[PDB]
This record gives sequence, C-alpha cells and structure tokens, in this order.
Amino acid sequence: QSKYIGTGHADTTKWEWLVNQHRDSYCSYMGHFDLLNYFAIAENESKARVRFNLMEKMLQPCGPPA
Amino acid sequence: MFLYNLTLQRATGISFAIHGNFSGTKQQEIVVSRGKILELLRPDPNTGKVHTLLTVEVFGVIRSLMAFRLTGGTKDYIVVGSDSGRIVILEYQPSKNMFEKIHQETFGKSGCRRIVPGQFLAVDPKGRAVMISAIEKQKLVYILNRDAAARLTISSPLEAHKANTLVYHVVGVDVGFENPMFACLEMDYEEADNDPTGEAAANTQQTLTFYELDLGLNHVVR
Amino acid sequence: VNRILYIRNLPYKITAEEMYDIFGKYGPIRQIRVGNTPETRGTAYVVYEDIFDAKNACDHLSGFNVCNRYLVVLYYN
Amino acid sequence: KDAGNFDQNKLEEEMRKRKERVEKWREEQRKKAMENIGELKKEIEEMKQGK
Amino acid sequence: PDLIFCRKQAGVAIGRLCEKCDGKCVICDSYVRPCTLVRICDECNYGSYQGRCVICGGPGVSDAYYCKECTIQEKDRDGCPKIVNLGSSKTDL
Amino acid sequence: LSDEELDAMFPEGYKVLPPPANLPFLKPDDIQYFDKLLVDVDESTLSPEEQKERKIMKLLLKIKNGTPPMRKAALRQITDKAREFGAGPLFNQILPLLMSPTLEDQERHLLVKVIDRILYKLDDLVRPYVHKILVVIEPLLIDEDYYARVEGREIISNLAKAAGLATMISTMRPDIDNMDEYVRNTTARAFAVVASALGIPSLLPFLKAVCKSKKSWQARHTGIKIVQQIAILMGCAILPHLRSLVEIIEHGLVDEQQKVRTISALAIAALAEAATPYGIESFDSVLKPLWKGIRQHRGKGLAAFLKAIGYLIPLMDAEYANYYTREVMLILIREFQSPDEEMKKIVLKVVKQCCGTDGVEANYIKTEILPPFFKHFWQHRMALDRRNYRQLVDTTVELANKVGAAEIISRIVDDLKDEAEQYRKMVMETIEKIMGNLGAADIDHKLEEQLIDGILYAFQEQTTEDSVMLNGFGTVVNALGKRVKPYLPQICGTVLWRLNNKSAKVRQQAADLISRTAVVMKTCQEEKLMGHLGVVLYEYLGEEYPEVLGSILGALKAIVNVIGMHKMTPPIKDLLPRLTPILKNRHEKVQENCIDLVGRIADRGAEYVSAREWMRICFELLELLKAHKKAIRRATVNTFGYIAKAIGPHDVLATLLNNLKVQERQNRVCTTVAIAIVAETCSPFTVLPALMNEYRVPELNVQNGVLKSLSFLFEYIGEMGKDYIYAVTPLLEDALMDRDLVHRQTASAVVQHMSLGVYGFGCEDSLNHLLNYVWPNVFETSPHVIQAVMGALEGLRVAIGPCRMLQYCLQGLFHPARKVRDVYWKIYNSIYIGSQDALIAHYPRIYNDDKNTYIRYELDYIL
Repeated sequence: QSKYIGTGHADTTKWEWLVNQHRDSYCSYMGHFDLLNYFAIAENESKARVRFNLMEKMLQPCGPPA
Repeated sequence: MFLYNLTLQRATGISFAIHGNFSGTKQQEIVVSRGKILELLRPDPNTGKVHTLLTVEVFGVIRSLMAFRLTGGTKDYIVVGSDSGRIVILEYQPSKNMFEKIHQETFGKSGCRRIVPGQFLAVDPKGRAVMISAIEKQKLVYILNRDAAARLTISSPLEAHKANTLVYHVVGVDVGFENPMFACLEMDYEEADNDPTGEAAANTQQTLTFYELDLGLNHVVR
Repeated sequence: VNRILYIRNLPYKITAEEMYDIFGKYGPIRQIRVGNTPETRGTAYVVYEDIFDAKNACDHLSGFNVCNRYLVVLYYN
Repeated sequence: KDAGNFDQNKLEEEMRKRKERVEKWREEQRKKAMENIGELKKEIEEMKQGK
Repeated sequence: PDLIFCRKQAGVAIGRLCEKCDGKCVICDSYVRPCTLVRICDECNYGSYQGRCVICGGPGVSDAYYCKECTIQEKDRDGCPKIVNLGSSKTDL
Repeated sequence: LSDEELDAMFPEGYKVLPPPANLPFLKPDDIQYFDKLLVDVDESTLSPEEQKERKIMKLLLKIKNGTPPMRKAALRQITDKAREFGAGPLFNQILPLLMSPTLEDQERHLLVKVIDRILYKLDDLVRPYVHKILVVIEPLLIDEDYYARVEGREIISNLAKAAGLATMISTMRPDIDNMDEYVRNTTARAFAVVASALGIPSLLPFLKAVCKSKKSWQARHTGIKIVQQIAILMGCAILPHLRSLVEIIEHGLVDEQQKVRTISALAIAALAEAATPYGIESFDSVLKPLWKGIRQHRGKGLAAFLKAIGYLIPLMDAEYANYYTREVMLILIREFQSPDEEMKKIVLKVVKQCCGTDGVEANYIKTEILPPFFKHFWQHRMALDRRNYRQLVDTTVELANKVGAAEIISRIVDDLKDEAEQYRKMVMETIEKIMGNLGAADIDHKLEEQLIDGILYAFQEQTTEDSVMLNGFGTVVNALGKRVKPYLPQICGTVLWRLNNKSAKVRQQAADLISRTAVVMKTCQEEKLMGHLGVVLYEYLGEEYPEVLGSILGALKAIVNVIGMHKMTPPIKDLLPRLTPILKNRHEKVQENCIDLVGRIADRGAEYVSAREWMRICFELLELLKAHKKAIRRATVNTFGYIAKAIGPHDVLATLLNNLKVQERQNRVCTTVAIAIVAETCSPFTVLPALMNEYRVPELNVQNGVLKSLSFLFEYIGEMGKDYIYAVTPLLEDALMDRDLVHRQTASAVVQHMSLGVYGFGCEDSLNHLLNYVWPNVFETSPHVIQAVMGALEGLRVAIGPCRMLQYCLQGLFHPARKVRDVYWKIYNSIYIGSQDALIAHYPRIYNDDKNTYIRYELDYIL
C-alpha cells in the first residue's frame, strides 16, 4: 500500500518511471500555490478548472498503454 | 554577500476561507489561507468593511482549511495542513490577538506527495473524527473528543487508506446522530494501468465511496 | 486436598518469573492470584491444571525452606 | 569557638522550652473543648441509626 | 544486525525507554542532542504493552526521543519506531 | 469453569497474575485440542462433518503458539472460511477457548480479535450464540483490570453489531430474573454496552417501554443501572441523548421505593458527570426536585440527593447556583458530621464541587462555609482514616485558593504542632499543598511565626517516617524567601539538632531538607553560618549508608554553589582529595552527586587544585562517561567541560590522545567523546590543530582512531563546524581515499555528521569537495561497509538538496549492469522519500517518444 509507492527498482521500465514522475508532479501542482496560480494564468482558467483537469489527467498520463 | 529578507507587503491572495464563530460568541469570523500567511477577518456590520485582525506568517502550505465547532462549543478549532504531515488543530485566543496550536500531531513526512496525507481536510459537523487525506490512497481519521474541561482530545489515527485509488474530493456528510458518513470521489487507477490495449481510459469513471468511521468498529469502514 | 492451594509467608519483592519458575518444578500452573492489597499481602493462591500434579506439588512444597524462612501451605475448601 | 557553641546550646534550650509551653497550651485548649462540643456531642450514630 | 521496526500509524502515545536504553534514539541509536519525542502505534501500548521501553523492550524510565541527526532527516515522520522484528516479535522470550 | 467464575471464587483485594513474557514446541496447557500435530486426529479420513474446523482450533494454537506471520495467516484464512465452518461448532470451540483461565493478556487480545473477525464474517449466525457470549463476555467485562473490562466491552459490542438490536433486546430482557445483585449488575452492564454500540436511541424506546412498568423493584433498579452503565461507558457522547434519557429517568426522582429513588439519583449524577460541565438544559428537568429534596429525604435518599447535587452544582448556571447551594446547605452543613463514610465522603465531594463552582463567592464561603468546615471538618478526628485524610486534604487544598491562604495559614498552625503525629502528617500535607497552591503572598507576621513554630515542632517531633514534613519544609523555606534571613537561627538550630542526632534516617531527612532549603538560607549574605555548616558537612564523610552519603554530597554541592573560595568552610585543598576517592565508589546516587560536586568545585574559582590531581580525576571519570544511568553520563559531561576549561587545552588534549591507544575498544570510544567534550569545552582550534598532527603517524589503528574521534567531534560540535570546515576537508579526503576497508566508514560518518551540523549555514563548497570522494565509495560489497556510505548519502540528500545529489545519481538510473542499478535505484529511493516534492523541479526534460507523451510540457509556460 504505502511500502515504497512512488519509485520502482533495479529493472523499472522508463514508462513506469515517467508515469510515477507525472503522478507525483501533479500533486505538487494541485497542492502548491505558486505552481497552481501560475498555470491558471497561462491557460487562462479558474483554479477549479485547472485542478479538475490535472485530477482527470492522473488516470493514465504520459501516454498510456491502457 | 549575505542577504536578509523583508516582507514589505504581505500576500493578497485569498486561496482559502472558512466561516465560523471563532472568537466564541455569535460574532462571525472568516479565516483566509493566503498561502504562506494565514489571516482572520471580522465583517464589522457597523462599518460594512471587513477588518483583518491577524496576519500570521505560517511558513508552510495550507493545502486545505475546514473549521469545526464541537457539540456545544463557543469557538471553533481550525484544522490546518502543511507541506509536512504536521496537522495543526488551533483555536483563536482573543486575549492578546494571537493564535494557539491546540494540538500539533504528526502524520507523515514533508512534501505534498500523492501518498503523504495533508491535502484534503473533511470535517464531520454532526459528530467528530475528521478525515485528513492525501491524493493517492492516504487518509487518516482523527477522532476528536471532549475531556472533563471540554478539551479537544485527539484520538489515534484510524487509517483507512485504499490501494492505488486516487481521491478527487472528500467531504463528511451530516448523519442523523449515527456513525459519521464520509464521502469521497475515488477512482481506481490501478485496474486501468495494467492492460496493453488502451480501452482502460473508458468504462472507469469516478465513484462516490462513503465510509462509516463508527466508534464501535474503531476504524473507518466503507 | 483441592485443586487450589493457598501459600503464606510470601515476600513483598518478587516478580512473576520467579513464581513461575518455582511453580514449574512440579508441573504446570493454571492460575495464580497475587495480593496487591496491604491487608491481603504476604499470601497468595495457586491452582494447577491437573489434580494429581496439584496433590504432588502440595506435598512437595510443604516444608520447602526458602530465603531463610518457611512456607505455610493450606488446602482451600 | 568556646563561647559561640555555648550560646547556640542556650538558644536550642530556649526553643525547646517554647515548644513545651505551646504543647501545654494546646492540651489546655483540648480540655476546655471536652467541656462541651462540637457538632452535636458524638454525632456519628445520629446520622446512622440503623440503615 | 539489521533491526526492524513496527512502522504503523503513529497514534497519540508517547515513547519510553529502559534505565540503560533511555539516552539513545529509537532509530538513530545515538546519545547526541535529542531533538523530539518518539511515539508508538495503537498496538504498542495495549494492556501488557503499557509503559515499555522502545529499545530494551522492558520497563520504561523516561520518554523515547529522536536524535537531532535523525529528526532533521525526517526519520521521525515514519511509522511506529518500536524496535520489533521477526526475532523481537510479540512471542519473544 | 471460566476465568470470571474463578475470579468470583476469589475474595476481594486480589489481582490475577498473568504469565511472564517448523512451528515452535508444544505445551501441556493447550492439551484441549493439541491432538492434531501430536496424535492421529484424521478429521478428513473418518470423522463427523466439518470436523476440520476442530483442527482450526489447533490452527488457533498456531495463532497463539507460533510466529507472528504464521499466526496472522490463520486469522486471514479463517476470515474467508468462517461462513463455511458452521456457526454452532465454531462458537462452541471459540467461546470455551477464551473462557478458560489460561487466556493470557496477549492471548486474550488474540481471542478477542478472532471473535471479532468471526462475528464480522458470521453476522446473522451470531444470533443463536448470543446466549453464550452474553454468559461469557459478561464476567470478563466486570473484571478487575481495565484491559479485561475493555476487551469484554469490545466483545459485547462486536456481538451486538453482529446480530440486530432485536436479538440483543430479546437476550438481555429475560436475563433480569437473576436475583443475585452481581448477576443483575452484569446484565445491566451488558445491556449498556450493547446500547452504547448499537445506537443509544436504537434501544432507548424498548428499554423505556420495558422498564417504565411496575412489575417489581428488580426491573426499576435495573433500568437506572443500565442507564448509569451506558452513561459511564459512553462518556462525552451523552450530549444529544441527555434529555432523551432524562425523560425516562425522571420517573424515579419522586419514586415510592427508596431503592428506585437512589438508583435514579445515581443515574442522574452519572449523567451530569458525563455531560459536564456545560449543557445543563436537560438537568433543569429534574433540577427542581434535586434542589428541593436535599432536606426532604432520609438516610440513603438524602445521601443520593446530595451526591447528585454535588455533580449538578458545577454544571449549573451562575444565578440558580446560589439558590441551589442555599437550599442544599440546610441538609449539608447540618449533617456535616457523618456517622458513616458514605455520607462523609459524599459531603466532602459536594463541598469540593461547590468550591469549584463560580457561583458561591469567597464571601459566602467564609461566612457560612468556613466556620462549619473548620468546626466539623478541620480537626484531628481523622488521624487514621486514609480515605478521609485524602478527601479532607484535597477539599481543603481546593478551598484555600478561593477562601485565601492566609485564612487557613493562620488557622491550621495547631494540627501540625499537636502531639498526635497521625493527624500531624495530614495537617502538614494540607499545609504544604496550600503553600504550593497559593504561594507566600497571604502570609501574616504572626501567621508566619505560628507556621514556622508548627513546622519546627513537627520536624523535631518526627517520631515516625513522615515524609510529608520533609516535603513541606522546603516549600515553607521557599515561601519564606527574603524573610528566611531574619528567621535564620531557628532553622539553623533545627538543622543542627537534626544533623548531629547521628540517626541514619534522621540524618538522611536532615540532609535532604538542608539541600532543599540551602540556596534560601546560605545565600542570604550572612558569611557566618558557612563555617558552622562546612564543619559538620565534611565530618560524616565516611557514612556506610549510600543514601546518607548521597544526601551529604548533595548538601555539600549546595553549599559550594552558595558559598565561594575560600568562603566555604571545608578547604578546597582538603575537600578535593577527600572527595577524590568518593567518586571511585560504585553507588549510583553517590557517584551522581559526587560528579556534580566535583564539577561545581571548579565552577566559580575552579583553580583550587594541582594539575596532576585534576588530570587524575579526569582519567578516572573518563570511564564513567558511558554508564547505564543517563544521569551519571550527563553529569560526567557537565563536569568534564569545566575540568578541561580549568586544566588547559593542550594538556587535556595530549592526555586524551595518549589515552587513545590504551583502554582497548570496549570503552575506548568514550575517551574520544571526552575529546569532543574539549571541542564542546574549548574553541574549535583547541583540538583541531592538535588532532591534525595525530594523523601524520603512519599507523593504521591510529589514523583510524583519529577518524573515529573526528566523527563524534563533528557529530557533537553542533553548528560550530561552519566556522572551520575548509581546513578539515583535506584531512577527511586523504582518509576517504582507497586506503583500507575500515578507514572508509570513518570518513563517511564524519561527512554525514558534519553535513547535518552545517545544514544550510553556507558551507556547501567543502560538502561538494567531500562528496566528490564519498560518491565513488558507493560500489562496496561489504554488508557492514555500505551502511556507512548509505547514511552519508541519506544525510547529504537532506543537507545538500536533491538538485545536485539526483544530478549525480541520474547518469546510472538505467545502467546495463544488473548489479549497478541495484545501488543506484537504492540511492534514488533513499533520495526520493526525503524531498519527495522537492526534487520535482530537479528532473531533466525527458523528450517525447512517438508512443507516448513523456515531456512535461505543463511547466514550460511563459507567463
């Protein structure tokens, strides 16, 4: 559950590394303030809009083989 | 070269707010988490304008605010999370215009990661045992009780963390004096990321999951 | 001779490991009740899982000198 | 020190005497009280009187 | 000599230590500059577990702390710091 | 036979003693079902249907006797098999397993967890077994230990949640026929526990409909009993159900039978205590009878009314509180003298609660409460009642803060001076409590003189071992403050008479009282009693009793802290050699006091010695720097600092360096700590340049010891390493080279303990210089040598920032070698849990492949 989730190990695939990269890089986007009030100025969207977009992108971002 | 910092003007972004009788009386009070600084404002009706009482530089990241006045309580205890798992339940003290950390508990490490709680704070107004959860399968249940002096005694964390299930939002619904029901928009991202085809994006939408953290079971059960 | 037996002249500074090692010399021990009251201190009761083992321990413990003193064993009714 | 020690001893004796006097006074007071109480004489069985 | 730990949900229970294992941290195992107090889980203070050392596993004589070199490294934010392993489990001599 | 029935067979005043703390060996105590692994119990070959569940009981033994994972596997398997095991046999095998007296504490917890899992699996199946657990969990809930009662309540709640509320009602309702008071109380507690978990209002109407009748006194008493039990088990959860329960409990406030009235009063008091202090709205529903019947009932009725009013008063408001107190005083102050203890304790508790309330001010207490409390209560008539001696003392200590300390300090100067030592102990305890609560403000001149005389008479007339006077003497001396100077000769003669008595316990108590009141008396700027104290202090230096020796050492330390050189009576040149052999003693408290004494000896003037004597004392104390007791370890470091500051940097450094080779590695490292003490006692250049020359020697275990010492030096130097860190970089780099297998852990430890000490202070340059060498040492197959580098990396990640550590560790994150990624991924994991979101703005731009979207384009905006 929470043993080591967030990073693979000796034979971790590049895709499975970038997936964790994006999945833990958005949490610093939905939680942090400067990197959330800065993306809503570029995309020109509200906080709720950008946050819901980032949350929905956590399904399988980076290009999923689903 | 040795530089020294000075805040010539505090922040002016109301990223959060919570209304409640925080001073104890019927006077309303709105707390605004402006990021690094947390402020309290009283809407003075005699003048119309809202007066910001305190602007405390918190030195953290308030991922969420959710006030709660206990059953038969004058003031309300603001729950605050930060970059670390150090959850702070603090109540306002009008004696000298200064806050007071009523209870600073340790939950997880620092950094607002997906598995480290401290992102969402769901209070149960018709009860107790506030949830404090992260985005990725991290959620603790702090049971709040009243001592002989009405003290805000925090119980042990009853962790009900899921397995690879992302959390959209969490709120505690007011139950009819029963075990507090806590609903959350959870989505299982594990069953979708394990297929070669690609159809996992469809047929897997968000789902309302409501857990009952009954004191009899002593754990948050779905 | 019943299953439960009372022992007198018990010391005030003794742990459960020494009492278990004293009780395990004859056989197993099912229950042991130590008195924490100042009006009931100095005496205890012990019951074994077997009647024959308890009857053997009541005969083997009668007169066992320990710590330069003597113990008094009694059969409860 | 052949005079200081003596002085100290004298002081101690005086203190002892004072203590004795106090004790005597206390005893006298107690005796006087025994003349009449006191909540209601032997107020112990009055409140009980069976049960 | 790799000691294991409980590492469960850190409850609201304070730490402890023995008369000989009171100085060193439950994780850092050092006597230098204790910074913060250690805690335990719900299965660390329950009946017989009331007031037990986190290192010696016996009687408690003080409160379990962390080393300043172990609290600055965010090591105290882990689970229950109780020193328990396969050998130092519940059914141990 | 069960453990609760056996505890019922024992009389009162006893406690059950628990046993002390490829499966393991068997045991004769588990012979009930130990025929599986011992005999040929073939349940699948020839046996009844589902006989293997009996072997599951042996599996339960595997949960008890066996390994933690092997024990939890049995529960994890039974969780998915309880539905296919049979409720009848499962209950018949699970209940007697824990009903036996052999259920240990951990065994009881395991059995409770197993029963809870079975109930969660067998929800509807637990209904027919309700008559079993109710007969088993009931006694266990009434056990002596709190853990036993908690486990019983948990089992009852689990059994109630298994079936419905109707089953629990139909089970606990007909159980009221138990005429035994114990059985009735057990049934009431069982019903209360069932209602506390199955919903208070879920069973409230059924209980109110079954108890509101007039069958007999049994049901009427059991109703209030269950109400009080539920209010005690729930606790603060009686706020919403307060009025809902008062509506059904008000039928006993005017009940005909006195027993029902007493039960209703007890239930009301329990509810008021649970819902206290606020929320007295429902209390108004019976507040009028509670305030009226104070002087209306008789005997038990008035006692119960007063007991309920004692809890209802503090929760009441400020207006009606005075009226309630005035209405209750007609039967409270009149019946202050209690014939028995049940009335006296209740009256004392009610008086304490009234004093705690803010309604009755101090004026009303001094008018109508002070004289009655002083006449009927303030006396030596309770010199032997322990419970009364505690209750009256607590009530007096609580009421002194409200009625003024001077109002009682000038009225309790007789019970302590009385010849009765029994009541004198309680009087001194109450006086000390009042002095500690109020302080020393309310202290009159005549009152202070009377208190001093009483304290002196109590200390002199200490015919027994009364520690109350010993604890109160220091409090009185502290309350004296500057007034202790005019009262100097009285306490001086008292201490002289108590010290020259030559009694062991008497001398110990005298030394303790002198050490407690040493700074108040000796520091009064007298310069006359110093000699009289020092002459008697150093006299009894060879006390055989270790406690008396420790007390004398503490008194001498207090005198040396208050006195100076050569103001102290014992000469320094004589007390030093006299105290030297005292430190060699193996006594814990004696050595702990002697260490502080030797330290304070070099506190103010600190010279007072030959250098050889100080060096010998330091060499003797160097072996005690790692004692079992942490107090001695702290005192040694506290004294060695001043010792080295007084002796000299060069001499102490040379002595410690020469001592490195002697005292082989069983206590050698402590000597290194002593070197660190020099770094903590003197400037950094006091041990740095002297220890630097100790590395020029080509010896292996000389430079090794130097590195092992620098490790603790930088680990205990604190934030002082930032001032001088570039001059020690090459010394650590030369040792971090490919020299040996033991000279590598030392350099890595030095680096890890210096990085944490120079955290964010502006010394990252030298940190990078050292990391350049510390990185190539990662490739080490030594299991005991990787941790020395792993800890260094884990410290450098948290003291350098992942922006550079991950920058180093990125080149090999996908290296072809299977044994090269095993270390790189481990270092990445170690640098990931620490600074989880801090390294997010540290990764490179992973370019986008044609099969997915790898580039994080959401961070390349220009706004």
